[PDB]
Amino acid sequence: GLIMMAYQAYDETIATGTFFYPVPVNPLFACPEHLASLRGMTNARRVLAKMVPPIPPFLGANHHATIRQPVAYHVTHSKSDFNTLTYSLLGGYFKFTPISLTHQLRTGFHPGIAFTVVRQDRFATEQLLYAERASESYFVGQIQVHHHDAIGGVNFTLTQPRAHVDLGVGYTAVCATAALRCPLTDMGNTAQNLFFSRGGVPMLHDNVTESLRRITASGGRLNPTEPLPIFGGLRPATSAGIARGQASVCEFVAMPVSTDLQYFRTACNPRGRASEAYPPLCSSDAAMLRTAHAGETGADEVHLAQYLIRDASPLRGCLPL
Amino acid sequence: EAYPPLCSSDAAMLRTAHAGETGADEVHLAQYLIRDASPLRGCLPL
Amino acid sequence: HLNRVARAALLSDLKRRVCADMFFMTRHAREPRLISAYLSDMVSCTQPSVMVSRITHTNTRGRQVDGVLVTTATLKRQLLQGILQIDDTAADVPVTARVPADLVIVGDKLVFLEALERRVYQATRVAYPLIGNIDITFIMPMGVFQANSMDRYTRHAGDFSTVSEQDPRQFPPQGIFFYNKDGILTQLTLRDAMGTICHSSLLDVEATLVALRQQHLDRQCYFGVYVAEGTEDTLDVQMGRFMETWADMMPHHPHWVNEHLTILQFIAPSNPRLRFELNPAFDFFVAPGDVDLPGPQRPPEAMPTVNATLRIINGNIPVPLCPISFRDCRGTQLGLGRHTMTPATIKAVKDTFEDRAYPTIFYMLEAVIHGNERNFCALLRLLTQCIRGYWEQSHRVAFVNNFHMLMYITTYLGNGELPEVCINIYRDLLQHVRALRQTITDFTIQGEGHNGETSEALNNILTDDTFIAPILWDCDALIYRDEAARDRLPAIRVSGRNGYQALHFVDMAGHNFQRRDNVLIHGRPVRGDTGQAIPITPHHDREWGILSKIYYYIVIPAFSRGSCCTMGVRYDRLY
Amino acid sequence: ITFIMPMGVFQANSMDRYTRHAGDFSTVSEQDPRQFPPQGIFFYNKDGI
Amino acid sequence: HLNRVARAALLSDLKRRVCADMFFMTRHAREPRLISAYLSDMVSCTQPS
Repeated sequence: GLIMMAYQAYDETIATGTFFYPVPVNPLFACPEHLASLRGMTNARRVLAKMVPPIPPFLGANHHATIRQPVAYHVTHSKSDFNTLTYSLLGGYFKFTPISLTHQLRTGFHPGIAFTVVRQDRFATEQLLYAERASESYFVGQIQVHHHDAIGGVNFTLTQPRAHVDLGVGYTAVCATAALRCPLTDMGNTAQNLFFSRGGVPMLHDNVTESLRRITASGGRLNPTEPLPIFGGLRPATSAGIARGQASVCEFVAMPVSTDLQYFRTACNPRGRASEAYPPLCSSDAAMLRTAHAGETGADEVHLAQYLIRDASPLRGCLPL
Repeated sequence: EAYPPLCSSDAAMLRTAHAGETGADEVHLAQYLIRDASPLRGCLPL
Repeated sequence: HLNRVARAALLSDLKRRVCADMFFMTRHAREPRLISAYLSDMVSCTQPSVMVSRITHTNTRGRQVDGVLVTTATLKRQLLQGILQIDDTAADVPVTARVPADLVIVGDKLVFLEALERRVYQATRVAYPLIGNIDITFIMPMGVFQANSMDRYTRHAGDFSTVSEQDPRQFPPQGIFFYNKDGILTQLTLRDAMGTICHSSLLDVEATLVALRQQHLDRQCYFGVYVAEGTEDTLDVQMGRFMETWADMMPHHPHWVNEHLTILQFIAPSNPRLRFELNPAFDFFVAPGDVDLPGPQRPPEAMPTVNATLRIINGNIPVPLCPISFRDCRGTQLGLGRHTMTPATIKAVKDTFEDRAYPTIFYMLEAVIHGNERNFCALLRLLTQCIRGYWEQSHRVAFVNNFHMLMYITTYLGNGELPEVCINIYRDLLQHVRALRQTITDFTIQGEGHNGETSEALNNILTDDTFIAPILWDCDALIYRDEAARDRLPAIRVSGRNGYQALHFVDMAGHNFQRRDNVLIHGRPVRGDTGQAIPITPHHDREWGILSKIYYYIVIPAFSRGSCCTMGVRYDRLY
Repeated sequence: ITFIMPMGVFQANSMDRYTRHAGDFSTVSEQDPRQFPPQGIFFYNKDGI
Repeated sequence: HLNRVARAALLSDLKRRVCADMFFMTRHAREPRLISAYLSDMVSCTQPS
């Protein structure tokens, strides 16, 4: 096959399509104007191919091909530069297999997938209660004894019965969660592994699975044990004392990189639609987080693409830095 | 007389309109921040 | 009976009230007015009970108290130091008496304030209640991107500036920062993600297809989800009946076309494709029921089902979900110190692709030579004269369309035969192709080969021999394709019959323009004997396929911007 | 109570197209997307969103 | 008998408490509430006899 870069139609020295006939199979090389080189060209084919690219079915469907519609739309509708466009096309051209995504993450490359992490935390609670004055009528019975023989001597069992009645018209007593004191659970970073779980379908090559579990073992604090004890709960590998308390998991949920950031700045839903997990104070740059101590009462909200989210957790005026 | 509330014609000036560096921006190029002239001045926390 | 809308107002009021004061005692500890406000609101929110008494608990003066408040001694001292005031120390208590016990008037009611921990729950093995704890969960976004150019706004211009020519700030974020309970800096990085996304559970798609097949699926067009076979022809009448088949077989606009929708219109509730997006590795499409891939050229009618395929390119996700600005920022992140084009060669290349008066003599020469080294080895002078004459008449470079043409120019016609400007252009282009290959190489980690596949093939697509070039002049790429994989189940279809024969060195007597069998012209070897019993050898190395695929999928489509076309020749009239 | 709430007026005078500091809302584009007349207005809900 | 991990939590608690108030009389001299808070915590932390 051959490729010609530009289509000409008013070149009457050479007959149209006497050497070439257009046989375009690529979303990238879609040629709506070159189709007049093929015989039997009408207005219907042109007005129908100006919106839908002509691809033969016997040379690969668009859904079944590697190169698809979005990369063609990206390359045909980007106006920034040529170097940046070529490097963007190169960064698009990567596999999305677990081996591949592991390669780009441990390299440092950023794939086009956004995430959140969810973190279950526990805290000590002090409770505040006011009840009422005339809330309970509290009857007492009479004390009764019970002598029972024992190993060396006798056992006296003392029994007194009693009854309580809440003589309130409605809700008399109210308790409320009041204070935090020492947090028993850690606000650090431990990733939640899925390699503990079994029940899903395995993939075909067991050595690839073992290599993936080996890679997941590196770069974490809790990991599956190396002998892999069957018929058990698969408890995590032990260590000495976690430096300030019991760590909490971080489970990942994937989103597109195009996501409303102002949605997460309030109390939002982990699913993405209410039908509430409180986000803490956070930033995606080291500069804005250290800036976020209110320096010049400094509320650096967003600089270019890294972002800062102000604290929406109930722990607003607590936990000094 | 209808009392105008706190309002901005850019997302930047509204989200910095909590007096960040006690930041009272009025206009940057063409979009504007109008300070609150309603009676509900010290109320309705953000 | 405030009906539904005020019940939703009540919903939001409970939401903001639970978010408002859950740990108020340690929250507004430096503001004693709010603590008294919440506590007085708490005391004067409970309805009182029946005022039945004979003798009750009064203070020393005689005023009866209204209840008891119970907490722990820490909060006792915290409210007692500066928040509430002491009314008295002793109190009057019945006997069926002056007892020392503190009491505080709050608002309009007077209350005992008890922290009964010293007398009871001290030195005993019953756990004190009111220390129940909580179970709170935190949401924490990781890698979202400010898609709009509206959102890439600063506080001041050079807030976080550097010394590099490119500020390292264009890039999408990859890590998030927060504070520990001790206030130290803590970090989440995307390297922490193998515990969720790098498992085999990403491909558990079968049950969702079974559940989704139980829905009402309607008849849509069979253009982009249907694969046919070649009909063993001269490829002209094939695009013929393809043309009058494709001219009317769409009853509406195909759904995988409208990439022009923005973020909000795509995620709008009116979108019928919004419910068809489940997995980031999968595209879900309506498929013919019980029709094998590939099916015959005439599509059989069947009840339409749903089928899913793998998203090999991460850019196969729709551009409402992966914006063009994000991809351009990512390419800027890749191209910081890599090789770029000088303005002279880039203006020459854009001028020679946006030229519409391009002669077809170059096309004739590329067709007849057809990427054979033996053909180029005998046409040094003609190519030199043609390239020079086309160059110093409009300052446009030629023969850059074909990849089997320009490295030949550098290797043979590179000693100084051509003008020095053209050779630097070709050297810059090959340097950029090699820099792209080096960029692929540096972003993958070698030394781990699984199932016989190199890590270059495992990570990237342009370095995998399974994926091939759009146009093949030689059969070496097919040999590398069906030899390198050996676990990928191969199936090659060349216009009907399956497989190739790769018979080369065709001459005058048996040119056979109307040949319908699977003889394919691999090309005459130069440093070897053609023969007949000699097995077919590759013309070039494994890196030839890599460089060719990199060229055809980077240099041509990005510079042409989706304007160039691929087509077949008519040798029966060309020769 | 009723409120007045302006939507799309423009800083017509060239003297009115002044900033607080020169680049306060700056971008990576050669043309700053701040020259344009406004098309939308922002305010706060009763819960502050 | 809080085992090892809560002993390390207690470890870090002692770390931050020794770093927290070693010279609190001259540290929070302009804040009378913290002085009363530390003194009231100290006086009600020992058991009597």
